Amino acid sequence: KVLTLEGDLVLGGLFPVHVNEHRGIQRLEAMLFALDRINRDPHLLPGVRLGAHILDSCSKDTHALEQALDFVRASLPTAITGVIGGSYSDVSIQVANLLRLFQIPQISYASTSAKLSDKSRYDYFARTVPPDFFQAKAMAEILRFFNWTYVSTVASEGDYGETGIEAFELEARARNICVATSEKVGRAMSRAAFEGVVRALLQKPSARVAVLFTRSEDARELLAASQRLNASFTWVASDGWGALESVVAGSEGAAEGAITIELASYPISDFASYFQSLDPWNNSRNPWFREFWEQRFRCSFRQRDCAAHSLRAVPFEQESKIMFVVNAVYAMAHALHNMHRALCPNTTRLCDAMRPVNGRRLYKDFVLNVKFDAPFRPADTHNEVRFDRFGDGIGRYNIFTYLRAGSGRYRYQKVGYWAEGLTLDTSLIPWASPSAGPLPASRCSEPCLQNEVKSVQPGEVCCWLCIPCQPYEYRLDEFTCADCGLGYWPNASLTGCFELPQEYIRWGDAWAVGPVTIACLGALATLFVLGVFVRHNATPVVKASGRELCYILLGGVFLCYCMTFIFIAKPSTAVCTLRRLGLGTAFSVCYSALLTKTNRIARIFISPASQVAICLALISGQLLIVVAWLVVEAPGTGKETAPERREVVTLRCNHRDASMLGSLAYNVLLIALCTLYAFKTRKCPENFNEAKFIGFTMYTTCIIWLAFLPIFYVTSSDYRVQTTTMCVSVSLSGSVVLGCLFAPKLHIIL
Amino acid sequence: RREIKIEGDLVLGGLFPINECGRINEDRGIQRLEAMLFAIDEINKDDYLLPGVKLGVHILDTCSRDTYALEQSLEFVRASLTKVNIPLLIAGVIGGSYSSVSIQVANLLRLFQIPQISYASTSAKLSDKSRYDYFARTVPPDFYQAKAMAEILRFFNWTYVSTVASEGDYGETGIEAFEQEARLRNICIATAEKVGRSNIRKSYDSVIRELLQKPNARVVVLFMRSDDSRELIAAASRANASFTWVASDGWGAQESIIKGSEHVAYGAITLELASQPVRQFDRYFQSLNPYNNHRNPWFRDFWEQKFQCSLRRVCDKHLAIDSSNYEQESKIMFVVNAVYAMAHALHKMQRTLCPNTTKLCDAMKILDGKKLYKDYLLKINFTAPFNPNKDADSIVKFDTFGDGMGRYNVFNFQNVGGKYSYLKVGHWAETLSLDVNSIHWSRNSVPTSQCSDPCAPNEMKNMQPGDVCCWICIPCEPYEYLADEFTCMDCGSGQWPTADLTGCYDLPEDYIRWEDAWAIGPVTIACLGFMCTCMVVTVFIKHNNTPLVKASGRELCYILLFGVGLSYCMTFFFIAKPSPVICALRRLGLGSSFAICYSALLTKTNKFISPSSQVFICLGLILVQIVMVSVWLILEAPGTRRYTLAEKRETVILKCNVKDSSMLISLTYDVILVILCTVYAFKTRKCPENFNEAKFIGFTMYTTCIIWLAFLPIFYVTSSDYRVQTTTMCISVSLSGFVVLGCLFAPKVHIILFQP
Ligand SMILES: CC(C)CCC[C@@H](C)[C@H]1CC[C@H]2[C@@H]3CC=C4C[C@@H](O)CC[C@]4(C)[C@H]3CC[C@]12C
Ligand SMILES: CC(C)CCC[C@@H](C)[C@H]1CC[C@H]2[C@@H]3CC=C4C[C@@H](O)CC[C@]4(C)[C@H]3CC[C@]12C
Ligand SMILES: CC(C)CCC[C@@H](C)[C@H]1CC[C@H]2[C@@H]3CC=C4C[C@@H](O)CC[C@]4(C)[C@H]3CC[C@]12C
Ligand SMILES: CC(C)CCC[C@@H](C)[C@H]1CC[C@H]2[C@@H]3CC=C4C[C@@H](O)CC[C@]4(C)[C@H]3CC[C@]12C
Ligand SMILES: CC(C)CCC[C@@H](C)[C@H]1CC[C@H]2[C@@H]3CC=C4C[C@@H](O)CC[C@]4(C)[C@H]3CC[C@]12C
Ligand SMILES: CC(C)CCC[C@@H](C)[C@H]1CC[C@H]2[C@@H]3CC=C4C[C@@H](O)CC[C@]4(C)[C@H]3CC[C@]12C
Ligand SMILES: CC(C)CCC[C@@H](C)[C@H]1CC[C@H]2[C@@H]3CC=C4C[C@@H](O)CC[C@]4(C)[C@H]3CC[C@]12C
Ligand SMILES: N[C@@H](CCC(=O)O)C(=O)O
Ligand SMILES: N[C@@H](CCC(=O)O)C(=O)O
Repeated sequence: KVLTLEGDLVLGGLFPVHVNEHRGIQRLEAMLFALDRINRDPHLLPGVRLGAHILDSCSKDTHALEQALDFVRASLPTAITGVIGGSYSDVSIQVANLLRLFQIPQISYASTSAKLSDKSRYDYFARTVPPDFFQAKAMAEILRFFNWTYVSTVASEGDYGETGIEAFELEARARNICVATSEKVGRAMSRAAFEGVVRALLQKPSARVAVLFTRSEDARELLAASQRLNASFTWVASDGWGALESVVAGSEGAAEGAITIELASYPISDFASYFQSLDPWNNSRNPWFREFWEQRFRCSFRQRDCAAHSLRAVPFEQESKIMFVVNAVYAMAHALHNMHRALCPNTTRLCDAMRPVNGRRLYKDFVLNVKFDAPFRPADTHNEVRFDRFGDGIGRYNIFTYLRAGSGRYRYQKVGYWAEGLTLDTSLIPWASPSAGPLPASRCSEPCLQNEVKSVQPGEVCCWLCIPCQPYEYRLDEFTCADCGLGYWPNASLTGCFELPQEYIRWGDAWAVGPVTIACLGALATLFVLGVFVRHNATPVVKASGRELCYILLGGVFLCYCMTFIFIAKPSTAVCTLRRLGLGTAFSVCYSALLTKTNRIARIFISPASQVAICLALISGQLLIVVAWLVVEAPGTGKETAPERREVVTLRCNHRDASMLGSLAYNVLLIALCTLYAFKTRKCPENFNEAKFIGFTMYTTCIIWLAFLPIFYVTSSDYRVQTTTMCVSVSLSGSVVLGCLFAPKLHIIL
Repeated sequence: RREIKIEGDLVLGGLFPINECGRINEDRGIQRLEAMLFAIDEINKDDYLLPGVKLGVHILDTCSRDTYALEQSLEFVRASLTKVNIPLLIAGVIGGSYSSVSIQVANLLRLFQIPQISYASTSAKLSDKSRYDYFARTVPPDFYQAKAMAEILRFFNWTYVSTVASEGDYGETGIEAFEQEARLRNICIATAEKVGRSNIRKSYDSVIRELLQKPNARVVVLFMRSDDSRELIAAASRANASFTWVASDGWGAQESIIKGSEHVAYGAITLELASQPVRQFDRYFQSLNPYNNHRNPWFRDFWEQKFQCSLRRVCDKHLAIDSSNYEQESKIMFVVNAVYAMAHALHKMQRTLCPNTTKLCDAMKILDGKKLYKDYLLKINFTAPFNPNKDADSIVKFDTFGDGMGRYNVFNFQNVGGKYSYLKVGHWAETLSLDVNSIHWSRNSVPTSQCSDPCAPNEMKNMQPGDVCCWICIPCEPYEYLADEFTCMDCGSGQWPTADLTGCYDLPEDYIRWEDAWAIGPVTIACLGFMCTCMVVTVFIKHNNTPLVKASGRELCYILLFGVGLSYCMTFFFIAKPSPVICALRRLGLGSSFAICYSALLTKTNKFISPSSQVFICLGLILVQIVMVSVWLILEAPGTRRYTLAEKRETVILKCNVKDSSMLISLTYDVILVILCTVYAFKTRKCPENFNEAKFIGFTMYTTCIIWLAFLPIFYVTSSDYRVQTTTMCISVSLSGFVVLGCLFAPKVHIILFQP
């Protein structure tokens, strides 16, 4: 029947008394004891005394509706400020649906279902016990802190398992945890199917940890199947296998080191003394205590055979949830006290403003924002009771790592707690420091030195290959081999793509020390020797070859000699342009110098004033071709001068590389004129030492032509030592002709 | 507590808003209440629908309040407990008219498995079969109406509108649905008011004042319940509002909301569900009197309120409800269909389950909610009870979630002939079918959206002022580009805006272009200068023909001819295209030619081999100085040919763009050496053999100093503005190359003297 306690603000209860002993009677007496203690306790409602209105639920939805209709039929009995209940998920859901319309808030103590966490459907519902999906955050935290990333998730067919697994999957994204595989465990589908499903979980040897959001029987039978298969695993299990020796039973299996999340509790000492003192005579308030006494002790009050039995003999143990009921009733009491201290300040008694329930403001404002201290504390200074914005409580979970080293088997040892912070005692875990790792589940292809990296993720998100590009292909973003500098390995900068301007200019001797020194030595000697004839300027003119030929010869030797030395220079934008201008003019004037002398001999077989005019006209024509070609060619620095797989070694002018073939063509016309001039000479008697030099020059042009072919093939792609040596040979041959031209002067003067 | 307690074998409850709660509704409460009673008696007096059992009712009142509805709804679930005014078992109830009333009752009845169907609760919050599982409807939900309003606004080209709503669950629910529909049709709401049901002075005046303070929006949408529409219309008359209201099914075609304040609701568009009036119900209501209607406790108040008298003191008690002062409510067919829903569903459930007898079998003592509703109500198909049509509209069918179908009408307040009455204007089956016959407020449909008007691409400055979703157009972009809606970016200084205005393309610069206007002027002198070179060549052609020994110009005259020969050629380069090769040669050509010619004259004025070497050395010294500065200037030739004269992008032009002042500075020391050697001559007092030539040199150099001292200021004042001002610079350079030919004519006339 209805339990009524005299008071002012009567409170409601919905415990499942029907007679159930360890779930119905215990919590009813718990809230009665808490209310009795707080009625006489100061600092909370000194004047007004709370009441009680306890109605059984019978663990049925229809019975729950019928009983809870009494809580809304009043003030639609004294106006009830709130009801306490929610032992079963369906009963709590139904009562929350009924009570939301009448603006009567409730606080729950055992409704851990995740379906009630939405405020869109249950706006005026709150609970003290944490819901079943807060364990997911602790799961990811402990998995990440222990370097475990490859997980084999195991679910359940029930709503609890599905909600837990979906919460874990959603929250693991921020924890960088990927699900290797997801499976389902039905309500005992088949004994033989469990072997198949555990094989489906263990198909991957890389993964070693497995989340176990399953009930007690499912976890026990899965562990039995694993022991039958004789597999080794570490299971970060859930409250279903929470510090229970019945689940493991006698099958040890691979349960060693299995992390278990278990709900905490307070060893209330004051309630034990009160509960041990109940008798069916003094405690006449309870209408179901007589039935409980009759059922528990197997006697009838009518036969007068119940006085001998008493609760003083049987030991008393709380069902890990008496703390939650006391917390809920004291949260309601503190909310009422906050009402009194904020709505009736003038009078210490119940003012006229508190006559209405005011449930809408009460629950929204001063129920979700309560921070009362822990009651009946065992001096563990935990407290931290605070309903969140989602109308749900928070609590701590005692981690119970399985161990068997001390008692042989079935020894649950506490390691740490999860209360707004992860705390694991590694020194207590059996996997101590002297071990080959704490059974590392690890990840897939995760450990890489960052020197080689591909990061393509062929399979799972955690899996990513780290294979380097063969030329290292200027890797910048560590994902795709970029092309910032080129297709080969750059200087790589600070681990990224780069473009090294490194190149060889051949300045410090290298393999062309000979030609570098030969060209400079020959140029100085030729210039000094040429000035000997100019000192007199009267002796040579009487033997023909006047100043017109002497000036051309002096200019020609100077231009070609200096053209060899200018080759050793930095190939800037100016150097490439003058590279064509180097041999485009020096080779032109020297060829035209001998052509004019040869033409004069042929024409005599004169015009001394116009003798130089024809020589420069041919030189200007060669310059006209040079200027018309360089504008089209537009010489510039060429970055690409190395093979595909080698680094940047040379920065030779790319435009001049194509112009090199045209440079020979430009010199071909000068060579053709020289050959034509030599033929016009025909007989060369008396003082004709230049004819022998002309024949040597013809061989020199042939030698240059012979050396021109490797320039296109190999002599340009090499270190340019051969290319620089060719300039010295051309200059030396021109100086050899000069040595065979001013050979009379070498001997006549001496 | 006043209620109807008609008993029977099976009881069907009901919830109607009789009280609007001292007052009594005349058209929404009483009219719908009598429809249910009219349908109930027809079911009893029927042979082809549920025979042998009579149906009772348990109709209550709601006072248009959701909280009061819950208290009355608790009477329905009283008989479903059986644990301890005898209660009667109820198979199902009829939902309240208001959406807020239906939501509260549906949530309560869902737990006890009592089916409920409404007749006017058009709300989009319901029809979600996860919370209000036991709730079907005959009317379409509140999301087709949002589309209908959006289509109507788009049809009349109405963009800037204002919306209001009630604090009840019917108000804000449909506003959100209307938001996407407005956004899809490129229209926006000015403001979204949320006015409550508290009073008029506190909130209603403020809502009207906010709309009145901005007369820009002349058309607004009224998505509010009928309860709140009465006081707002009255409040509009006090504030003298002149808006064109667009109402939902709340206002509908009611003729009682606008009573005494009809002068403000002129031309108001109202949306009402289509429903063919039933002729049978007309006879029942028109022959209804308090002397034969003792079944309705609220009828006495309705009679005392509609016909003003007391049962004006005592009335004649002979007048009856006639067509002169009575109109059919639009949502009456829905109420009749709602009653017949259970009547047909229970017939399909009673006879089929117990074919043995057509009575209450033993299996029907305890009713079921899951099987009765889900299977039978969701598939019941039956033709309209009292209607002369047999089309798809006559038959009533529940959808997957339980609904009707979109048949919204478009009414209009269309006063004509001195009588105030609504008149149909269109239909919204699935397409717009409005006909242009509505009599608007003043003389035509009111125009709106004056905050934003269609502008032109010329401005492209669609900036947003402090208000929202109405941009005003202002001209911007003085030959810029607009690549965004509200920004006018400045393009490149050397480019011109494109026709599409999305970019700023490079305009084609104008060079000298050879044959042209006065810019081609120096070309004529350049052509004349070429003739001077030919004349100089002619002088050279006559020079080699036995040159005079006393002239002593074996090679100095040739150098002078060479100097002046390229001087005319240098003019061609300056008037040619600004090529990188030409730009480099322009500075080198002018400096070398001027220095060489000046050096030759100075050397001649001041054996013969040494002066030739000295002339080449000094010219070479200037030449190597030119290339010394060239490497710091010509190195920008790849970067040359760049646009210049960037004065607000006023037709920018391309030129060398490098060594602008450097070229002027280069010519400074080129002529400084020339003038220094000119004054060093001291008239060259020497033998008369070359004194006449020296006098010619002393005259040409003196004129050269004067023109050079005058040409340089001309270069400075003509800087920039190419092809208009650089033409003068080009003309001066061509003139500079022309005058030195005249200076070279002094040796020519001396050679002419030798000729004859
Ligand atoms: C094509 C052009 C640009 C080449 C450079 C200029 C040439 C044509 C000029 C520069 C200096 C000139 C020389 C200067 C002096 C003399 C001495 C005289 O007794 C005969 C002519 C002669 C030998 C000239 C010939 C032409 C010459 C070589
Ligand atoms: C005749 C004396 C006085 C002067 C010598 C003539 C000089 C100035 C002339 C002769 C031929 C000319 C070239 C003919 C063709 C071209 C190609 C054109 O795309 C750029 C200019 C360029 C490269 C000309 C530059 C000037 C040039 C080299
Ligand atoms: C022998 C005497 C008369 C001197 C002749 C000089 C002639 C050949 C030179 C002097 C100036 C020269 C021009 C200077 C600039 C340009 C612009 C270029 O884009 C094409 C070539 C062109 C059009 C040149 C053609 C050749 C040219 C006309
Ligand atoms: C001939 C055409 C193609 C270009 C003419 C450009 C003029 C302005 C320049 C360019 C290169 C110059 C020559 C470069 C070098 C020398 C050698 C020096 O000891 C006397 C002057 C002399 C001979 C210059 C005369 C002027 C010159 C010819
Ligand atoms: C392309 C260029 C470099 C060719 C050479 C141009 C210059 C340097 C040449 C052309 C004509 C030459 C002159 C020709 C004749 C003589 C007379 C002699 O008794 C002394 C040298 C002297 C005075 C020469 C000096 C150098 C000279 C001026
Ligand atoms: C033919 C020889 C004997 C006499 C004439 C030499 C002339 C053509 C040479 C001598 C020095 C040279 C210059 C040296 C350096 C540069 C800077 C570079 O960024 C562009 C080319 C430029 C501006 C060269 C142009 C050609 C140049 C002026
Ligand atoms: C000595 C005379 C007769 C002929 C040579 C004249 C010289 C001064 C001229 C002729 C062609 C000219 C080149 C033509 C084109 C370019 C490319 C440009 O990006 C930089 C300047 C540069 C490299 C010019 C430098 C000066 C240049 C080398
Ligand atoms: N937590 C379970 C039951 C709680 C309990 O048995 O204590 C539920 O969802 O209702
Ligand atoms: N159908 C409107 C009201 C109907 C009426 O007032 O009769 C609503 O959504 O509640």
